[PDB]
Amino acid sequence: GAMTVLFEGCDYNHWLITMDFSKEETPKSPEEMVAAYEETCAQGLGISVEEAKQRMYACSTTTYQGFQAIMTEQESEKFKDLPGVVFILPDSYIDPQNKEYGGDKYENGVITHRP
Amino acid sequence: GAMTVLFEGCDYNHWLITMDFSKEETPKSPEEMVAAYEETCAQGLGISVEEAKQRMYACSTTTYQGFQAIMTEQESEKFKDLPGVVFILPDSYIDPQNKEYGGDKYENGVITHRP
Amino acid sequence: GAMTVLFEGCDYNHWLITMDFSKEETPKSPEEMVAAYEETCAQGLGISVEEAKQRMYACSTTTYQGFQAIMTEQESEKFKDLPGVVFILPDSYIDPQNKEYGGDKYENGVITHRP
Amino acid sequence: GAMTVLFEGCDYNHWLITMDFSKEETPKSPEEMVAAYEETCAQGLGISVEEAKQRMYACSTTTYQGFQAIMTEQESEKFKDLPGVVFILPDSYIDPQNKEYGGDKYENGVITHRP
Repeated sequence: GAMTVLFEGCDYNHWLITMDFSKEETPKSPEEMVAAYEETCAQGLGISVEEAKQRMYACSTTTYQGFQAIMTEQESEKFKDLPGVVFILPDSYIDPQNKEYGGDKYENGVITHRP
Repeated sequence: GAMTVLFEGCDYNHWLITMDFSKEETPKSPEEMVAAYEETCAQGLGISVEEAKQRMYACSTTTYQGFQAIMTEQESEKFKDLPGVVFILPDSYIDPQNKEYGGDKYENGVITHRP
Repeated sequence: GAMTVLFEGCDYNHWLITMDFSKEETPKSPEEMVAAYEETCAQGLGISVEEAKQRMYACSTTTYQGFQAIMTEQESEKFKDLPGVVFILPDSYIDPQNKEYGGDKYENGVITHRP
Repeated sequence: GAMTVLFEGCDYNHWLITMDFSKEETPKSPEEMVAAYEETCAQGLGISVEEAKQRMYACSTTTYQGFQAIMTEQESEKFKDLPGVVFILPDSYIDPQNKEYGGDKYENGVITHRP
């Protein structure tokens, strides 16, 4: 109808994607793991690798093995079909008070390790 | 991937649909509003009125004017195009401890006023 | 842990609250219904009617009988034991692409009948 | 009021909790990581180990390093303060048609590997 209010659930725009490197014949190096995050981000979002790098803002190869990127919830669903993907999940603050996500910083294709 | 775990959020299978009867020139009676709930539920789900009456579990013509039925989110979306529909919303327990929804109980057309 | 990522579900900051006036002796005028919305909003937020008027942004006395205000989930929860409150639900757009909520527009007590 | 229906978002009772074993000079064996899952579960739920093992239904030391257990959202929030916890999130089906969670099956200390 003209007055219809259809419920619209809230959504998420920060997403964490983990990957499975445990079955590799030869274990990937940390930089090889990050290269694979970049390629998977581009494959899932369907953009250039340079474009995918500007969407990513953090990743880890230690505490966990995954990356974090700005994307819509609809975009996050595109990763369900990809090889090696484990968790697709909204990112949440490790420091809610300071509004900081966890992992190492990833900015402009450059990794900054964080303790 | 084979072990992908996609977070989609949880699903709702109980839906409240409220109706606007404020614009018709002839004000409807209680049983006339309930008859309109049944026909709206049938039209929106694409099923017979006899079947829609089995899906419905509560309604009101006093506290509110609307009805509640078991359906999926994909099904409830289709009510957005029907005349007179106001709110389409996941239903919630009036009495969470006893897992009770609000409104009058509706049992295949037999209606019991909630104390 | 210092690297714990606790899931933070998404939330809602626009809330629709409907009212039951069916039981009352003499049916309320539209202006009386709107005054009831302001008193209820003030009580649920724990503030004055003057302050609550600034939080409201829409209401209806026809299509539905309720008001809409900006508030958090924790604030919306405080309406649950107020007299005559029926539904407490997140507000959603009647026109999603244009980001417009439904009902009549409400700005500090001045209502604009939305055609 | 007696008719108030407060929008209850849907609640989660299946939770995934991952762990950080990356700091240890000598990495933990699979059996040591599983034993650490049981100890974390008991400590986070505030229950005995035997009671905690009853709540657990799946885990991994390979694809990911974590366990999944029945618990309320209020209970999972308590793991945010335990050492070595990384993710706390609601579990989701790897196969939505069969309603099966991922990871190896855990039944009270018995692990059945599932590919």
